[PDB]
This record gives sequence, structure tokens and C-alpha cells, in this order.
Amino acid sequence: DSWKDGCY
Amino acid sequence: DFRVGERVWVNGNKPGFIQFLGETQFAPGQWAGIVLDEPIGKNDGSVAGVRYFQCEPLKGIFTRPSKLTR
Ligand code: NA
Repeated sequence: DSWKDGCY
Repeated sequence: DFRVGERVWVNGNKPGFIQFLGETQFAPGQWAGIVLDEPIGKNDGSVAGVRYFQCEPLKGIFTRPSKLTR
């Protein structure tokens, strides 16, 4: 989901 | 500020613990490797074959420290 954008 | 072992929330609503804090091989700058209470993450503590910490599948995620709350 979007909250994981910019995460690895 | 933050420390390995600390109880934290990612984006204020995903609970976990800090298991890694530092630079990595996948992107510049500082990263916090978190083991999440629920298996809603992206990894098992490794990214692109590089091992930063160890957890069960999808319980790990790497995020900027600024996204964490203690
Ligand atoms: Na909680």
C-alpha cells in the first residue's frame, strides 16, 4: 500500500 | 536519537521495533530497518541479497528515520 512508497 | 531495539510506529500506525540503523547498499542516506508486528512489509531484513537484519518474510521494511515515532 501507499505508506510503503519510498521504503525498501 | 533513535536506537536499535526501540519500539516504534511507522507513519504513526504500523508498530514494530528498530533492528537496524545506518547507511545501506540500496539507496543513499540513513535508513531504519524495522521488524513489524504484522507481515505487511517488503522484506525479511535483506534487500537485493544484502543482509541488514533477520526477520520472518514480509515483516521487515526499511524507512527513513523521519517517518518514525518512538
Ligand atoms: Na500499537
